[PDB]
Amino acid sequence: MGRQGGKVTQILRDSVTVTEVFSGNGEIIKNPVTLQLKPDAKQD
Amino acid sequence: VWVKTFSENNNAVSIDGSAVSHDEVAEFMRGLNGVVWTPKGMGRLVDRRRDSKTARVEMLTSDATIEEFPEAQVSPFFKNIDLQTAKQVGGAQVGVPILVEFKITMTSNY
Amino acid sequence: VWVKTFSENNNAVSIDGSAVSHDEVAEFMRGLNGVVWTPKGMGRLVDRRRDSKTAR
Amino acid sequence: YRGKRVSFEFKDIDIQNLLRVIAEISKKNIVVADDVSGKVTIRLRNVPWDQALDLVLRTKALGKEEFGNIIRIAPDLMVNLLPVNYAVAADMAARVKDVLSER
Amino acid sequence: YRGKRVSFEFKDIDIQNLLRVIAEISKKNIVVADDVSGKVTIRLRNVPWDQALDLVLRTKALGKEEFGNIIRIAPDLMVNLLPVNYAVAADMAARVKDVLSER
Amino acid sequence: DELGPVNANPVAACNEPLCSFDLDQLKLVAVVTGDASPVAMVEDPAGRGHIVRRNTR
Amino acid sequence: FTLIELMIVIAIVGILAAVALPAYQDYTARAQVSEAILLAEGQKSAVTEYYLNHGKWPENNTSAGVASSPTDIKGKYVKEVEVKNGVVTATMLSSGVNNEIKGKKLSLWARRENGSVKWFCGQPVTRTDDDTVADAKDGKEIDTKHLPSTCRDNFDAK
Repeated sequence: MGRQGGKVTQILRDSVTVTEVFSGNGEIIKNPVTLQLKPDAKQD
Repeated sequence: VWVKTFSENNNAVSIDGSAVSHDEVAEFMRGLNGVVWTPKGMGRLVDRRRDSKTARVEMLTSDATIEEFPEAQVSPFFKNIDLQTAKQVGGAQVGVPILVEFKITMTSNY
Repeated sequence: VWVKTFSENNNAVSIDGSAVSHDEVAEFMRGLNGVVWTPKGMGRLVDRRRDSKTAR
Repeated sequence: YRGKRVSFEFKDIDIQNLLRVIAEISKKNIVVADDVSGKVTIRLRNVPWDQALDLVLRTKALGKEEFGNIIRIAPDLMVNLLPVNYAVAADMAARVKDVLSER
Repeated sequence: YRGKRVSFEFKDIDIQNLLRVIAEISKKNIVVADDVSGKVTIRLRNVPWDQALDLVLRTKALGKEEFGNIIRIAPDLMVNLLPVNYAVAADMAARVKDVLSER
Repeated sequence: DELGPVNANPVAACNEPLCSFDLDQLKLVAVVTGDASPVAMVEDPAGRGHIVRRNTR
Repeated sequence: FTLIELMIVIAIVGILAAVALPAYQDYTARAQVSEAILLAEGQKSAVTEYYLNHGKWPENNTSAGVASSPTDIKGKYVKEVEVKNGVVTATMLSSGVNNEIKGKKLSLWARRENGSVKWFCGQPVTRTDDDTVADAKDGKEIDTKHLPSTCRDNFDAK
């Protein structure tokens, strides 16, 4: 999924771990993000 | 020549103007179109003109909604519905205009 | 000669053009066909032409 | 239909405001239609919100439909929790329904 | 009508998505018609899927017809399993039907 | 020539209300609290309701 | 020159049917409602007995000891009859009825007289407590004009 090609690696009931592809200071590196379920939340 | 008011709606322009005589208004009207208009629809903007509630110059007949058949044509781009009205305003001892006040409504193309 | 707009629907073509006179439009119209048309159906594309909503 | 416990105090406020407020507290992202209703008054204590919501609907307010992430809502009083230590809650239902009538 | 046990949590999702998801888990190959319904919310725990399905149908969703390999489907809440250790389940049916009414 | 085609009138404008009115004019209507953090509800001298929370203005 | 006796008399029977149309159409509806009432009654027995024997109104048909299924107490113009806490409501079918009375209903409810009860008949009502009911205000009530003189009771009739 996603522009960083976020590969599904784990699936829980509340959350989903994926491996994404970010340019860390110029290097292409793995980013191990975990997408939680949708409650109420806000950020900028 | 100069004219008075111009008010559009992205389908038709209802204009308000004046010309020098039965000639320059004829030149202007020829430059557009000439039409046999038929079933006119009455709408709240007409009455807002009778109310004075939408500012304009109430020498003018009203309206801006109808169905048009071509009589004569000069601009392929414009469908004038008709010279809605025309009245030669003389003025007074304080000053002239003498010319022919008029009103036209016209849908363009596309 | 050149013409203006051309818009089709895989059954009919509604065209928009111009010609030199009562002659080349007569040549062009003769080159096609001539018909007594009768019961016309009114459809929402006509009013989209009255609306200006379909460019022509 | 499960949440943190809350106390809802609304003194003459738009249900749209109560709704947004309820989304700003992570009780989903709530969005109304445009013109749902108007203004309401409620005052709750010790009620989880998702309930104080179901309860707000019944006051004046709307019904709720959830897309999942967002929920759409379309067109004092108080709340108190009663513990029932001894009896089952369902055995009260006959008598409690009978007070309400068409109220 | 037999399957692995599962927990279905759907927060505002297209029944077509729940369906596909349910086919991606080897619960047949499921295919809808095109426009079946819309979006639903359910949250189940400890339910075999083929049941969580029958149960999804009754929520909003559709009825199911199986070809054999493929199945066609055409146009929180929660689920909980109650063990009945002592009584037969059918003896409850009179009383349980009587709570539901037209609900 | 432009109306026969497609029409949008973009938002970039003013609309920014309570920073145009004085604080002692505003009246606390209600408060909401739950997992989405606590939020206050406040009334304008123009009778609008607003919702504001810790860190907002 | 002549033939107007055939033309007028065919056109007076035509207008006679138009005048006889609304009369047969409320006489008719008023007739289809008089049955919803008969189907509602005769179930008073079950409900009365249940109340006097237990002191509590029967919660539903099964409690009252009647076709456990509301739909099993239907008729030609009656789509059913449900007992809800001693209140017996009759619903008008959707096929075979007037036009402004289908899917519409009435209710029969009783009141403790102490040692016996008295029955009422009127527009749909809901039971609040063992001795109080209220208008099931919702819009599906059979219009007063279609109800007998014997079934004009109000929620607070005593």
